[PDB]
Amino acid sequence: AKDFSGAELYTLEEVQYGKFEARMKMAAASGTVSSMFLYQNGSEIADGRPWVEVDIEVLGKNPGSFQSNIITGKAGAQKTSEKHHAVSPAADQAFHTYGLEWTPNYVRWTVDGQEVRKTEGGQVSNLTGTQGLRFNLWSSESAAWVGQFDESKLPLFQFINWVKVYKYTPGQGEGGSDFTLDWTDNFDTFDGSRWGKGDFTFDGNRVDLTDKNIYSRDGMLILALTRKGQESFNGQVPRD
Ligand SMILES: [Ca+2]
Ligand SMILES: [Ca+2]
Ligand SMILES: [Ca+2]
Repeated sequence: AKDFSGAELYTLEEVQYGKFEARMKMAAASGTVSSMFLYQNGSEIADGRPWVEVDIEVLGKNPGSFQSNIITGKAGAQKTSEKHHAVSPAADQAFHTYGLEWTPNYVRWTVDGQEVRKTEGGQVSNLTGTQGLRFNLWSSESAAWVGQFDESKLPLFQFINWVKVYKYTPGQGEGGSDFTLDWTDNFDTFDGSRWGKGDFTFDGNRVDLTDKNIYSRDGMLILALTRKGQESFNGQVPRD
C-alpha cells in the first residue's frame, strides 16, 4: 500500500438535488487536496456508466483560493470545468461556510453565503441520479496541480464544525426559496448511522484514505493527513 494516510468522510445516503453547507477550516501545504464534494458513488467504475460529481477543492500550494469543478462524462473520458475562487482569510487560516446548491437547472457555489460561481447548461443537465456529500484530505501526485508535496508540513488537519443538508423543495422553502433544511450534524460525535469513513485509494493519490484518520473532538470532526504509521491527532481543536 501507500506511504501516507489521508481520510474521506461520506454520507451513507445519496440524494437527488439539494443545498449542502459545511463550516470548515481547511488543510493546506504544497501537494495537498482538502475538499467538500458531491459524488455519485461508483462513478469511478469504467463500465460505461456516467460520472456525476461536483467539487470544492483547496489545492495546497494556494491556500487563499479553492478550485470548483463539475465532473461529468465517464471514467477515462471526463468532462470538467475547473475554475478558481479567492477565499479570505485563507482557507487554512479561518473557518468559512462552504455551500453547494444542485438543482435541475443549476449548480451554485457559495462562501459565507456569497455566490462565487453559478453554472448552467450541459454539464448540469448531466448531473442525473443521486449524489452523497463527501469530504476528503489527500495529496495528489500531479505537482503542476497542487505543488510538490512537502512532507515536512505533516501532519495536517481539516476541521469540520457542522454540516447542514437541505432538501430541494422548489418554491416551498423559507420565503418561497427552493430549499428546506433537512438535517444538521453539529459533530458532537461521529454519527455512524449517517456517515462512513473511507478505506481505499485511487491512482494519482499518494495516500491511502483510512478510517484511522477521522477524529471526533470538542464538537468537530477532524480529517488528518499523516505519514503512514503516524496517525494521531494531539493538537487543539481551533475555536470557531
Ligand atoms: Ca516531497
Ligand atoms: Ca460543532
Ligand atoms: Ca470504512
